[PDB]
Parts: sequence; C-alpha cells; structure tokens
Amino acid sequence: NLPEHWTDMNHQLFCMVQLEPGQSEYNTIKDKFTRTCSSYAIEKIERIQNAFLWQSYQVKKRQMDIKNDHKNNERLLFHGTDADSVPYVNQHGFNRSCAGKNAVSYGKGTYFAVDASYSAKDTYSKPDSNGRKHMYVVRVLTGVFTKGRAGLVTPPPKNPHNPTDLFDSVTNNTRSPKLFVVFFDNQAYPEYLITFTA
Amino acid sequence: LPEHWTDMNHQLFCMVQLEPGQSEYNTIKDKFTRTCSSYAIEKIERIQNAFLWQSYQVKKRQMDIKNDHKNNERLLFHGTDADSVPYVNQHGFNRSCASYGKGTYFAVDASYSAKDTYSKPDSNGRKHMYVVRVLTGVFTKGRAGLVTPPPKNPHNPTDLFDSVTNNTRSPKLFVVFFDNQAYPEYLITFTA
Ligand SMILES: [Cl-]
Ligand code: NA
Ligand code: NA
Repeated sequence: NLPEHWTDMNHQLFCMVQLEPGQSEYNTIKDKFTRTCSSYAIEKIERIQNAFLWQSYQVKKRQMDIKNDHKNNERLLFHGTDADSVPYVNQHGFNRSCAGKNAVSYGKGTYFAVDASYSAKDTYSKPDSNGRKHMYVVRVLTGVFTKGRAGLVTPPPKNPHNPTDLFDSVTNNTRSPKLFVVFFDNQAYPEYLITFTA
Repeated sequence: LPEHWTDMNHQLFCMVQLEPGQSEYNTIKDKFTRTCSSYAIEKIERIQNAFLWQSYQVKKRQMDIKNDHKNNERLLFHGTDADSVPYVNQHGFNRSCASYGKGTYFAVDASYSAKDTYSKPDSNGRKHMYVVRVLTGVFTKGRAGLVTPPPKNPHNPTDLFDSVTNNTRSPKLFVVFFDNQAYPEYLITFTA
C-alpha cells in the first residue's frame, strides 16, 4: 500500500528517485541538513522507494502506534554511511549486525543522529574515492525511550520485574536527545539519500 | 490471524495450552515423537502473538512474491532455556543473543533441539523447545562469520539467499539472519 507521492514504479519493487531543487521535498531536506551542516554542499538528494522495507516498517509503526499511548513514535533522523554500504541499505535497510561502534556507545544497534553535523563526520560518512560523502534521512521508530548503555543488545525493560516489556529505543540523554539506537530490523526506513561534498 | 487460534478477548498476546488427544496436539506431538519418543510431553502451548504473526506474514508474502514458485516455509525446532521463554514468546528469536553464520538456528529434528545444551533442563528437570515456522526460502550452504546469507549471484551482491544450511542435499539445520523470518508457533514442555 505505497505512498501516493511516489513515482509509479511499474510493478517494480525498488527505485531511487532524484529530487529537483525547486521542490518543497528537496528544500525541506536541504534545510534540515544545512541547519547544522552549512559548511558542506549537497550534490543530489534521492528519494528511496523500497516497497518491501516500506511495508515491513509501516506494520511496525502501526503496532507501535497501537501499543504506545498516543505517542509521537517516529522521528526523522540522519545516518552517515560509506559508499560501499549504500547498495545494501537502499535494498535491505539498517542492519545492527553490520553497525560500527559509535565513539560513545549506548548499545549494540543502529545509530541515528538528530543533527546532520554528527552524521557528516568522516568517521560516519566516509569520503568515497571521489570525495563524495553519503548520509541517509531516515524515518525511525524511536517510540518511548530511555538513556542507553554500552552493553545493550536490545533496549532495556521499562520495569526490571517485567523483562519482556521493552523501551522502543535508547538515547544518549532523554533531556536533550542527540542520538537514538534501534535494535530490531524494520524499525527504520531509509527515506532519502543525500550525496554531498566539501 | 489464523482460524485455529482461539478467541483472544481483544488481547494481542496469549499462550493457549493444547488439549491432549485432539487433532492440533496430536499433529505437534507426532512431529516431536518422530525423533524424541523417549521424552515425556508435559504440555504443548500454541503461541498467539498477533504482532509477531503480522510481521512474519508480511515477510512470507514478500518472499512468496520474490521467489519463483518456491515453498518458502518450513516447520522446525528450537531448544531454549527456561529463562529465555518469556522473551521468545513475546519477541521471537534474536540473532543478537543466540558455525554457519551469525543468525538464529532451527533444527529439522526435535532430537537435535532436545540436547541439554539447547533445551537446558530447568530446576524441575523441565526442558523446553519451540515448534517454529521458518521462512527458509531459497537456501545455500552456510559458513562461519556470515552476517546475512550469501548473494544468489556474486554479480548482484544485494540479491540474497533466504537462509543457509549445514548440508543443502540433506539439511539438519537452517540459519536465518533477520527478525521477521521465524514465528514461534508452539511451545513443548517435556522431560528426559
Ligand atoms: Cl535447537
Ligand atoms: Na495506542
Ligand atoms: Na513468485
């Protein structure tokens, strides 16, 4: 049941759609990026249309919407990546088994930044052999969250006497969240890919 | 939500103890006793987890569409220790807890899962294994260190097998690498 602003893909399941700088769609992403990354320059922004990831992600959104009490369950966040991971992410999304350590670790899952500046660090968005850096703009199901800790393999339980009722994600700091970690597949939809440069 | 599930009173999760001697129980007990006739069954419970089921069915449909006329689903076993039972009931099998890859492992034969290393006897001597619907799909031989299955063709590196196995001609185990590929359908509590 695919979004109606999507390009018609003609029975195909995957497509990257190049956005056009006049569009509000392009400019809102650009502005979100330049909020913290004004020193960097955008080459192109591509919309990612992946039917299967979209469908699995939306089911999990519905479930989290049901389980949580009228919460705002989804945030739009950034993830820097190397060029070599781009084909995999476009197709298969974010895999906790493939994630690198963060400089500051709040668990073993996939990290998503509030600020594009964070993701824009050479450590996360490594320059390809042409100087191009790569960052995804992601819908992430952050749900209800707590401060994480380095050893986490899943989010911690809300209550220790009920170990299976879990927070949806973890953050560095619940007062001022700058990162969120997710620990399950299809909890994050890669919506746009920003190609950018110095 | 499948028909043989019994009414949930608008709940999204429950465990339903099966009635011995009726068809559902006999079908699952037969699968088990095929290889573990020396073990005693204490009870079998049907796991009715609406959220896991929904995500599993989504993936089953996608794989049915993606694969050329394949039988993508198998019934397999998984031994678990007692302390992991509430987690699995609620959230399934997680590769991040857990020789042929860093995924979750499912046995063809209940005998494999009956091993104490997999279905660790609790304090009462009670062992636990699941009967599991697994999206095995198109599979290939696994090997250590895999974090996803290999690509079907090394020239389309993102087009992946669905699962791996120890032996493709005669598989005794399957390894899946994602969260929506294994539904815990029944829990068998039993003794040696
Ligand atoms: Cl097992
Ligand atoms: Na709700
Ligand atoms: Na098909």
